[PDB]
Amino acid sequence: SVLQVLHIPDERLRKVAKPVEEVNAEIQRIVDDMFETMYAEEGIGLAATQVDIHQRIIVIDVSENRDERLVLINPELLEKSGETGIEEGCLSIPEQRALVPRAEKVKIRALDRDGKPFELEADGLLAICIQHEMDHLVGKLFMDYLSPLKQQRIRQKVEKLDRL
Ligand SMILES: CCCCC[C@H](CC(=O)NO)C(=O)N[C@H](C(=O)N1CCC[C@H]1CO)C(C)C
Ligand SMILES: [Zn+2]
Repeated sequence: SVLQVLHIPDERLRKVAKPVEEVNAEIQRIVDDMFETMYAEEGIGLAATQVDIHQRIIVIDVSENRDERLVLINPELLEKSGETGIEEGCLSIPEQRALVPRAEKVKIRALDRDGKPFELEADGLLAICIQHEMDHLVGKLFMDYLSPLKQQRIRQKVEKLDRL
């Protein structure tokens, strides 16, 4: 099913997620709804928190053809290096984009859809995406990186939409 993405200033987006106990059939069902919502909203990644599900689950799919799924359950950052930044938009901040400073390279460890642990070295867009989803699980949004004035402008611009 398609799940409802929370938008600022919904306080639930600021909720820190607890680890997934064991990857079971219910966890795997949450992974599907998440992917389904991700593809529906034309997003390249998604974290459970945006859907009001407070567990450490993240789905990412960067393929043009939508057939290269990446599941990150209980992800942990092992190492990071460099700086970079692209204009990022967030489904929770409806239709806004901004350049956000991010580490250029990251090495993580996580459990896949079957609960099997795996390590991953990411660079480029994958590295930035992982960082942005992981931020979600800890109640953090890309605009938190911005100045008070920009955060203010983002908040006021979002506040003109959501209706329509
Ligand atoms: C790379 C930054 C985070 C990617 C994940 C988000 C979706 C999201 O809210 N995840 O929490 C997304 O699809 N963002 C898109 C996005 O920012 N993209 C699409 C690919 C390129 C990059 C824009 O510069 C927009 C268009 C919806
Ligand atoms: Zn987001």
